[PDB]
Amino acid sequence: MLSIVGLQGPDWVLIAADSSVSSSIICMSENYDRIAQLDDRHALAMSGETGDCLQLSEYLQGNVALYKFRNGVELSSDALAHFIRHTMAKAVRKSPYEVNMLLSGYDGKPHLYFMDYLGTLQSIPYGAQGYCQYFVMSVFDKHYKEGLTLEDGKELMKLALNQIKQRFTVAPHGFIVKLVDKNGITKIDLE
Amino acid sequence: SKYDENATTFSPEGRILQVENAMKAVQQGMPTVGLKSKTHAVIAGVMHSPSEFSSHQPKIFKIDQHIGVAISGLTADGRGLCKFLRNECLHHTFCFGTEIRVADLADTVALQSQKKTSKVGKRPYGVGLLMIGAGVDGPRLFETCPSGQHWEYNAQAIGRRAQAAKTYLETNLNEFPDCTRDQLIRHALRALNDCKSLEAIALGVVGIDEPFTILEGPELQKYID
Amino acid sequence: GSGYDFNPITFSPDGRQFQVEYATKAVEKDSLALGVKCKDGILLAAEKNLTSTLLTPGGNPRIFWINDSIACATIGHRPDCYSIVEQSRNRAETFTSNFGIKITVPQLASEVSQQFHLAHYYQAYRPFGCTVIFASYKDDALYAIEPSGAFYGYFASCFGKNSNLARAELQKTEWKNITVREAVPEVARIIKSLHESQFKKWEIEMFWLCEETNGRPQKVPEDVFQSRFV
Amino acid sequence: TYRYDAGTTTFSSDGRILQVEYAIQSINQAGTAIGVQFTNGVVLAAEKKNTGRLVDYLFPEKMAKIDGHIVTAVAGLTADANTLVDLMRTSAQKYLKTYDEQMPVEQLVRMVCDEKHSYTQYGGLRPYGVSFLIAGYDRHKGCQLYLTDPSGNFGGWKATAIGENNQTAQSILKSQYKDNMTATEAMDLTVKVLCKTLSLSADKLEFAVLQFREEYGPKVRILTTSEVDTLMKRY
Amino acid sequence: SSGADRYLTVFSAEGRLWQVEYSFKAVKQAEVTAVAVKSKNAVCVAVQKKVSDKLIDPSTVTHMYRITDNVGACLVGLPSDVNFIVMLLRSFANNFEYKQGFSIPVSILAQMLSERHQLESQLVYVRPSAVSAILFGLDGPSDSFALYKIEPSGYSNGFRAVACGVKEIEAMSALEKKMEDFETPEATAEFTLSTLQTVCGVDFEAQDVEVSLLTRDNSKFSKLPNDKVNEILHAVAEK
Amino acid sequence: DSDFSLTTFSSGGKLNQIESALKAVSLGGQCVGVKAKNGAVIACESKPSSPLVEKVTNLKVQKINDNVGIVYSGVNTDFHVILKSLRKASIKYSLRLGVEMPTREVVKHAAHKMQYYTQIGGVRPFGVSLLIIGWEELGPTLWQVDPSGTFWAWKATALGKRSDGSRTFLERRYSEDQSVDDAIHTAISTLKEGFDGQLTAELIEIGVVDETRKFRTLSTAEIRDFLTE
Amino acid sequence: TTLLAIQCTDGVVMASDSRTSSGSFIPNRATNKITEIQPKIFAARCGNAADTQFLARAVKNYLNALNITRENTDDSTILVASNVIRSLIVRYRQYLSAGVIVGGWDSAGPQVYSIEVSGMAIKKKIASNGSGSTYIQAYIDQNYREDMTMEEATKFAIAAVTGAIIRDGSSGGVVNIVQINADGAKRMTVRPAQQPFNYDIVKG
Amino acid sequence: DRNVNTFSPDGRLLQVEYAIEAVKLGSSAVAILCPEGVIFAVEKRLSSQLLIASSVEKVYAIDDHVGVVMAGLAADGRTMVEHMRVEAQNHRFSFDEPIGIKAVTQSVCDLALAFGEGRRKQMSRPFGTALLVAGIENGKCHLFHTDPSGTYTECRARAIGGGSEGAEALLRDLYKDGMTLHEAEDLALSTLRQVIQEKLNENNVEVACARVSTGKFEIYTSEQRQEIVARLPP
Amino acid sequence: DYTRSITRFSPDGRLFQIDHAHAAVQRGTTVVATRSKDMIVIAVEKTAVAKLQDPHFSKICSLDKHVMCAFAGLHADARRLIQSGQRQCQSHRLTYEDPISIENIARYIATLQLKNTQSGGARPYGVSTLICGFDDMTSQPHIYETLPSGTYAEWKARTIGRHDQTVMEYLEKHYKDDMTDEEAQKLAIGALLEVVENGSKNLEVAYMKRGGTMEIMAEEVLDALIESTK
Ligand SMILES: *C(=O)[C@]1([C@@H](O)[C@@H]2C=CCCC2)NC(=O)[C@@H]2CCO[C@@]21C
Repeated sequence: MLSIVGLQGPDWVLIAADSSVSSSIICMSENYDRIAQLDDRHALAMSGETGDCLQLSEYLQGNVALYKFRNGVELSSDALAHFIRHTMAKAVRKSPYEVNMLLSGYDGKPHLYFMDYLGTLQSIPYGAQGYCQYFVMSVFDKHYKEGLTLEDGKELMKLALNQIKQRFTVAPHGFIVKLVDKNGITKIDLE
Repeated sequence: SKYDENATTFSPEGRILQVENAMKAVQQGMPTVGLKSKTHAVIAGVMHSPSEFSSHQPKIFKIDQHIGVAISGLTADGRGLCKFLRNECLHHTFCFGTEIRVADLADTVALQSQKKTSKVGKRPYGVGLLMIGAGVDGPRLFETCPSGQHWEYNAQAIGRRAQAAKTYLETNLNEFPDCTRDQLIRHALRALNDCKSLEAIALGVVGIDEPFTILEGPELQKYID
Repeated sequence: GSGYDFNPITFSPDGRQFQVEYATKAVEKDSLALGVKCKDGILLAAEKNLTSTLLTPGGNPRIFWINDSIACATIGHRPDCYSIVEQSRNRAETFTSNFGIKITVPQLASEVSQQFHLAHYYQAYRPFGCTVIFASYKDDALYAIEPSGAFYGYFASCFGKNSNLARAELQKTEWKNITVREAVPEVARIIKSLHESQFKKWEIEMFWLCEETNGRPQKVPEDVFQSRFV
Repeated sequence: TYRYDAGTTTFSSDGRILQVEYAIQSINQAGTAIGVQFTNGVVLAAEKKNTGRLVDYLFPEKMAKIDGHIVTAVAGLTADANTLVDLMRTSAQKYLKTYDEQMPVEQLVRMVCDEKHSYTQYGGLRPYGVSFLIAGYDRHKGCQLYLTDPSGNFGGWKATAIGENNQTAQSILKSQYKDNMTATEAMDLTVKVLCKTLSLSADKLEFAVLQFREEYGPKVRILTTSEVDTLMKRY
Repeated sequence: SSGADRYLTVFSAEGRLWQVEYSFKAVKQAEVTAVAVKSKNAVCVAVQKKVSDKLIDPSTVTHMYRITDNVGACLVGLPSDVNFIVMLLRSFANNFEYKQGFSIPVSILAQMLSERHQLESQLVYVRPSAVSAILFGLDGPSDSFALYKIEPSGYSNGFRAVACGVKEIEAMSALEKKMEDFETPEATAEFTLSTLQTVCGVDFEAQDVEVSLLTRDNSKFSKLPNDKVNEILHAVAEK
Repeated sequence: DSDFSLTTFSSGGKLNQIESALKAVSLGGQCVGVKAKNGAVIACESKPSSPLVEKVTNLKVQKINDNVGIVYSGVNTDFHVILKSLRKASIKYSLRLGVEMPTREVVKHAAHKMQYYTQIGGVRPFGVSLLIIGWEELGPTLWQVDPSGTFWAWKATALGKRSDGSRTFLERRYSEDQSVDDAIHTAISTLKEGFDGQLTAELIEIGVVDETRKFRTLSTAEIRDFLTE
Repeated sequence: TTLLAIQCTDGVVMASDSRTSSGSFIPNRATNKITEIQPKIFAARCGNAADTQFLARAVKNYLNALNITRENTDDSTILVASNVIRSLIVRYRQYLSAGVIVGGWDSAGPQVYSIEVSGMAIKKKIASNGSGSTYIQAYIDQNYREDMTMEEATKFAIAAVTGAIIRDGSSGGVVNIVQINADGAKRMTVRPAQQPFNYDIVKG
Repeated sequence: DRNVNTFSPDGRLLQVEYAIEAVKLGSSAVAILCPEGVIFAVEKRLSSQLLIASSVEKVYAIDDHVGVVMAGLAADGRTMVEHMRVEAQNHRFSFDEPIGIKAVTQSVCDLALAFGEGRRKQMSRPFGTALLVAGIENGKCHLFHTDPSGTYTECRARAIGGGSEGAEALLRDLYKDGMTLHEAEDLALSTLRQVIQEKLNENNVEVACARVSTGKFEIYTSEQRQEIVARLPP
Repeated sequence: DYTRSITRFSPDGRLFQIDHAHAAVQRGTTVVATRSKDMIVIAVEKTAVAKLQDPHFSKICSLDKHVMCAFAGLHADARRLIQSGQRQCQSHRLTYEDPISIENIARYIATLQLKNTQSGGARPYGVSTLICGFDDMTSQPHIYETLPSGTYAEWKARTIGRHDQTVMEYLEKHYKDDMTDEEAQKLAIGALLEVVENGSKNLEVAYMKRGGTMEIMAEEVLDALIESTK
């Protein structure tokens, strides 16, 4: 039930994730990077058990690199999104990966995909996995404008994360936000 | 020659020439001698030293508490057969809780060697085993052949120069049943001495009550006289 | 002569299975073993031409237990002989597992001839250079399987060296008219007459399955007939 | 055993798999197949192996569609060609199922060449005695034409030939092939090269024209008998 | 890989399966001839029972076997191959009865044996089973008699009259030159034994031939006891 | 271990086992196929081993499905195995797709199986060439499937004993405009040309696909009716 | 279900009811619960109908397999049938709730083996199984004699299975009799009109 | 013949003898056991100066206590030493102790002769590598010799490779049971230098000691190899 | 499955199949891998029909972001080696999260070739591979040459394929112990040019800088370096 929130802009994607890793009632770390950079172009925020998320992220990143090396071409964001969807569809039926993801990738066009452990793939302008969607979707609906600037995008993502902090009972102690744009995945701070 | 292709090929004379080649590989091993008294059984052999400063390659092996085998031929195949025999002893001491009879071990190793000679892509074990056991069956000596058969003996010699040992055993065959453990060991060492081309001779001795034990080098000095 | 003699599954242009014929040659090389059905039971006698005087007296069996009612005389390649003996024991055990009853020599012979035939029918196998005479008084059956896998019930079977003369001599006696204890001297005389002088030391490994044995296989006791000869 | 084994997955004293060299020779005994890349597509042409007054030219024999963006001409054993075309179609559709994207041409060529190579390195089976001219389009590398071998070796070619008189066709292409050609120009080039190397009946020839358009996408059309006849009569 | 066309079951340069023809000659090596005649009212199969040595129990020297109660099989060939084929036809029959729930027809059993002989003639690691099989019986669905021959090649056919063994050519010639739509089971048996006796060129006794005469009354397979065989032989010695 | 391929390329790129299977076809009994405008025909000279053979029990012309039919030339047992496989493929196609397997799909499945047996180890190629008739959208279709697994499409062809002479006869006496009756007459005349002695309706099996697009084996009465004319 | 196989001096009488029950509904009112495994070997079936029919067909397969390599097809066939019934029940004890009484005639004479749902096979002179057999246990004990002939045992088995039919809801319909002697097996059906007793025996 | 597991009419596994020949075609290696330790001196064949000598290491540390030097096919020897390393770590895992030198030697030997052909899916040919396994077990250095046949023998001194026979002949009158580790290193390097076709140098030789005092199999550095080659009489 | 032990020893002790795989390598295009303190450079000569084919089919491959790979020999056996090497690099990342050591991946490729020399029914890879790259765990650029025999050796500058002996002589002559990155480029380029009579239109040169990925030299910089070397 970890809070990962994606926000797609005209030429960027702000992908944020709960940075607090936990063991039972203990917050083991306050800066755990739950967003997985499968490629230099794609950051996969993952909500789920830390072990399942780590193993799935490593598998997907290894497969993306293997596709890049086997064939001298990098996966697209639609191709990678559907590869993740195929992986999750295989898993659910046999040996399920219990991870709900937001795949944010920039391959010349911004892309944000709502993915879940079952394998529902949907390109979204904004979304979230965990209970944070119940808190952030409305704010996006209330404040997202087409053609949103990157600064307005950071403001809107900050608003969504602040809503997670304020209204979600299990408030993440912090978030790690990453900007996925033509320059790649860069970790940022929203203040 | 032209039918010496596989262990699966019969020559027009009914002979498996690859089986005969493996049997010769056994006949090229160092002299191995086995004896059997009414109370004890003995296997002895001049261990092979490939180099001057190399030790003598072990030749006597303890399969179970009252079972041992002396290999003659490819020592690697001998070790594989020793592994198989120890597995058989461990599955007979698991299924039944008692020690297997050396006759049953001879049956199993003969079956394995025959299956090696009956299916293509397999070679006969290039090693012949002088197995001595003691138990409810009494002391028993079996010379297992690569072909997939074991011959029960009161005494036997295999490997190189084994005709002299066989002659000695034939001369003293009727003495062996009443020969004590010490006398059977002495007969073994004096059948090997006729094959001499001691620190090379290793001898495993077993008895109905005495568990199989391996004596090598100076330990056998007391049995020379 | 031609190249049709290397592959067991290969047929000669005359329809001959040369590898099977060489397995039969291996059988013919071995010292004769025979079986006779008698009033009181069936007697299996195997001639053991002891290559070395050091061989254990009464050891190196050629007659084997297959079941508490079935014995197996063996001729030919002794590795193949005991392989078929153990495969017959396994076939009897599997038959008991599948059907509960104890196997009969006719269908035991059929099941083991199945392996005999598979040896020269599918590649990657060597034909069994052994003839196995399964005897059972409780089944009144004496079925001999040949290296090809051909198995026949016999009134008096025999295979090995001098097998033709041994069968001709077995033909001279109506074995069912007599019991096993009086059959033993006759069979012993037959084998001694055919025993080759070159083999000085030898033995007659006799077994019988009779009422005196309650139908169980049993080596003919030494007191009844000392198997060992010089 | 192995007395009657041909060592299909075994090297020769020269270092070349003699079964792959014999498969290549079999291809050289097969009907000529020519591929030519033009601006936004690739034209494949081939000579039917079955060409008689009675043979009914119902469907393409040497030409096969692998996907909406990939077509293949083949020289060599048409049966092995059908088997590998089925495998290539299954692989392209597997890649479409996995990635919701049309399989890149180089990756399908690498898949068929991995199959053909595996037959030359493992299992002691007969190699696929076929050479594919795999024309196709992918976003990554535009329109491509690959020449595969029974060894499992492939190479992109602007224009190439395989089969009987493949060297003559290659020389004719080298003398005549231009870059950034049009569909009509490349098709006429293929007609000229076939006519010189190869008789010459239109129904004996097969044509397929991969063409990438920004609007429709990558479209593969294997020219029908009427289209082939109309195209050849124009020379 | 050249040279396997004569030692393995692969086609030769002339397109022949030499191993199949050699399995035919191995069938000829059985030293025994079978003749089967089918009539609207019965099917009689007589196969000479040549026991080479009288030490052998003759009841075990059989070329006629019970595949099912309704389907018999007169198998001429190598005795080992004959036993393999009896066990493989019985396995076919049992598998068919377990799946389809009814006893295997002679036609389907012949098809399955032909399929096995085709796997033998194609799989180079399997010897062509040298058994010419005469399957026969009364098919219930048609309530009519079936008589099929499956050669070692697997070439299976339905026959009004068929023959196997050493005199297969001569027996088939005599059968076709004298085949009739017999009106009695005993006329079918007489023709069967007469053709077999004539082609074998030796007088027969019940000891010297196994005869199974499946009639509409006795549809179930059974080798005729020596009484009925001798009666048929006397009927054949009448004329 | 016999997993090695016995069909291998020779020094010159000639699959000797394929040529051997083709020779087996060439000595496997003449079978003709003729594609008419409104149908297709496949006949064969099914001369039995003896007059005692029952024809129905080993019919060479067989049904693959309601719309597709097959005749062969070559090893009869190989044809029976391929026929069982093709019928099983057709019923599988019906199970998965509710319709009989298309004619070219049946041909491609037979070709795939034969190629498989020409490539996998421990086996020989099927020694039969199959003439498969059936209707596609554009009309009737006749298809030759060789042991190699290569499948021609023919308007007419013979591929059995004396098939070169019969194919020359078809080249000389075939026209597209022939009807199904004309195609049957052409097939029977081709069989007569390549058969020694008088041809009989008993000795040939004919299977036709007609306007109904359903494959039907002509009964001996119908074959005799055609022969008399 | 009422199964009652009696090994007589001159044959085997296998009596059964004909009522297949799905709860209180009778899907089949004329059930052949005694399956002809072989012409002289029959299997009276109780417990799950599907499991018992699979058992019958599998035992037909196993007995034909017994005949693959032998010619004495009528030898030990009933004992082998009981053994295979028992090995299938113990092998599939988790999935097969089947009890079978296999009775008939073979080379060994008349035989009746009761393999229980647990997979316990016992050669029985008098064997009964099924829910209805409980109601007639005392009746059998009072009216069964070892010396009964096949006709006497047939009458007694009809009476006992009729009593079980009357007192058991799971047992009903007609009394399927099978009389197996050396000559063969004769099937009979005792319809409710021809049954010796009626529901009127209840309360006198 | 024509199959790997075939016996010559002389009773020899032909592939085994040919693998022995392959070992005789490999680089020389002398193993000298002395009560202080077992010393390997190995000819590193350098086809060029560009060849990184440390990467053609014919000496492999199977474990802390046991090491191995190869002769013959370097790749088959790599497989053998990989198996030996897995066996040594498995033994430490299963019995909380260093694997015996004889034990790991026997394990790799059992692996050696497990080659086969003709059976459905194993290695297809014998290892063309002979190993000189040596290490410290129970405060004692043990030196073993494995050859492709799968037979292993404990050795006080042994030689494997091209100069194996000549090296053994030189060791005949040069090897004694009470030598110091200094003397053992000197003898190993002298025998190697004698049985190689190039002047001995620290870069073309690989020296390693299973040292009892340290109880560990270490591989000597260039400095130690120079420290030994300097002392040699030539 | 098929197990015909393609690779067997000969009486003289040679694996003739390995000799034939080496011959296949020696008929492949020349590859020259050289290293500097901080950069590795690979130069493969290319034989092609410049007017009729795309020169984008490269012998140099990237097993990982730190492992560069070139080959000489059969392009299909090399493709299989490169595919397995890329899979192994990603599997090493999966199992360890650390970039696979250049020695580790070179050992893996050599072990693939070795297994093909050891696995029955498997044809030895007719490819010699130059596995180059950088290890952060060692701070050393590495260039290993894996052979068809399955033996891998690190080199300061190694060449494979046709003309490998001439290029080896050139490398030995013109190698400096402490070359700069551009000096390594010049050595590799000149060594390849020693056997090639064509410039940038033929040669293909890639390189990997310290802590960098594989970059293919342009057709402008390559030609400039070629002219500078001359
Ligand atoms: C009897 O056992 C019974 C019947 O369905 C019966 C089953 C075996 C033979 C076929 C018909 N099994 C049942 O589940 C019910 C409940 C008790 O008796 C049944 C009627």
